[PDB]
Amino acid sequence: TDRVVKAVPFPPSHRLTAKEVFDNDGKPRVDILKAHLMKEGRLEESVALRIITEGASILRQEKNLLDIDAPVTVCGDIHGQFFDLMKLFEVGGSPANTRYLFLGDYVDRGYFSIECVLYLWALKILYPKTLFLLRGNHECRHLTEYFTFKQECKIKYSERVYDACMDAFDCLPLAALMNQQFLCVHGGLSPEINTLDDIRKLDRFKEPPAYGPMCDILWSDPLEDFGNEKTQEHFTHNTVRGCSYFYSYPAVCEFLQHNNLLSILRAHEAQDAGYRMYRKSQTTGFPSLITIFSAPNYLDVYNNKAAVLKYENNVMNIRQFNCSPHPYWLPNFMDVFTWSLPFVGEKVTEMLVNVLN
Amino acid sequence: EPIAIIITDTE
Amino acid sequence: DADEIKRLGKRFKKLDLDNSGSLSVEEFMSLPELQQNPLVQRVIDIFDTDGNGEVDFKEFIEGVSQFSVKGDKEQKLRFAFRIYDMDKDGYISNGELFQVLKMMVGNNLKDTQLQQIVDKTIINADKDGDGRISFEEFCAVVGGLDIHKKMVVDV
Ligand SMILES: [Ca+2]
Ligand SMILES: [Ca+2]
Ligand SMILES: [Ca+2]
Ligand SMILES: [Ca+2]
Ligand SMILES: [Fe+3]
Ligand SMILES: [Zn+2]
Repeated sequence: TDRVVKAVPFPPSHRLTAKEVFDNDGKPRVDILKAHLMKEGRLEESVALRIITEGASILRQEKNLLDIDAPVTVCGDIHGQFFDLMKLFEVGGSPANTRYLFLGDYVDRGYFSIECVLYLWALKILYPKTLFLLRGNHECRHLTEYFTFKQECKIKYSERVYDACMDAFDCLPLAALMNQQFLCVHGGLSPEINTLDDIRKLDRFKEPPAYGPMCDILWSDPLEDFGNEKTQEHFTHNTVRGCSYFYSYPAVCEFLQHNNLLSILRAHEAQDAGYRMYRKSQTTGFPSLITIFSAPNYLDVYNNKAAVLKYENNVMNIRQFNCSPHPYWLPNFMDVFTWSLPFVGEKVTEMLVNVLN
Repeated sequence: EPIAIIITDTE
Repeated sequence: DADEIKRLGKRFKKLDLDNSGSLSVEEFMSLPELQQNPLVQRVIDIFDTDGNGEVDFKEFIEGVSQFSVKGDKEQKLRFAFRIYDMDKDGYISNGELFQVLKMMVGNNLKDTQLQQIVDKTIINADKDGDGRISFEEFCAVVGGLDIHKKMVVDV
């Protein structure tokens, strides 16, 4: 054909069918899915729907607060960076033999959010007892409508795929207790959550509210000066996020000793190194809080490393990795006609005006 | 019993 | 048009520097307001119905009459399609769409980036699976843009 840049591979136009994706035992073929999605292939829409809703029925049966054994690989934000998610699985271990816990923010910002969701939901269907997914602040209607996810679904699939995702996101658990030692959440603590029972009591099956404990678990952050406070305030309103709170070092230590925990493992803030360890608890000598962030070269500009945490009896191995190549997309998943046509219109008309004048 | 942290790159 | 042709005739003779009876690319490029317009070479090629490289008077008339106020939506969409269909066969191919976009974007995209977004636009718009874009497929994609409204000249 007359295709100019031959070296560039061409996405497949064939859309994967139900028999290609699911074998006759009901198990997704994740290898086949991985290869197709890496090529910017699509599923038939009914097949994407089946993955989304079958994942959601597994999520719906899980508790608000998950009980997760060591060893486990704990991952922070992904934000639609599907090609880095492929590398993450190499760094962290095969889901076939590694327990995983993801801490939310699978979608928005990166242009491959639906591929991340289809892949992780497929993995959840295949490994229901060893792969765990928490809710992040982006996994809701309000943010995906303002950021890119709703538009991504409209252009790649349809709004039914979007609506099914929104129902699936409502079923995501809010928190995990890992190795009976760590509380894992996307954002952090609430002035209304003093015990683990306070998490178990929540009704999670809804759009996150604008305030309250569910909001706080997904949205709160440590103080900028966490550990080095001169504000004896445990929870101060989070003016950067516009909701929820900043929590202080004494707030965290209070929660930890009250509940006999070692640390809070959370995500939600980008880190140059892919992780950050905060001030040690004096009772234990271990960081009171750790942020993990798993999106390398975030937004294609931060130039950060990503990391995951591989926790195993008596050792926290933090494993860093760098970004991988990914395909180009115009803003808002615009096609080249929509992008260029107004300019074409004005430039032809302008030519003729100058010729006729 | 203070657990150890080991940080390595993969890349 | 009777006197509209006569007025176009005036501007035509003024543009035809070497009085050949036809307008060369060089003769359009003599107007300084066109020198930085990356679509001039596409418009000339479209007006140049016989492919000889120059615009004769009949070619000039019929080209300019595509931009009248009376012209309906479909007619303007046709002209816009012709912009992309370099070989005039009725189908916008991957290579054509790349080359025409390249004229407009310049150095703002790498070749690999431009090729990737060309491929994706074609896959999304290609209802009949031939890897090319027909006029019907084109209208389905750009239908809601109202660009016909902004393709008018008082002749
Ligand atoms: Ca001449
Ligand atoms: Ca000619
Ligand atoms: Ca053609
Ligand atoms: Ca076609
Ligand atoms: Fe995030
Ligand atoms: Zn977040």
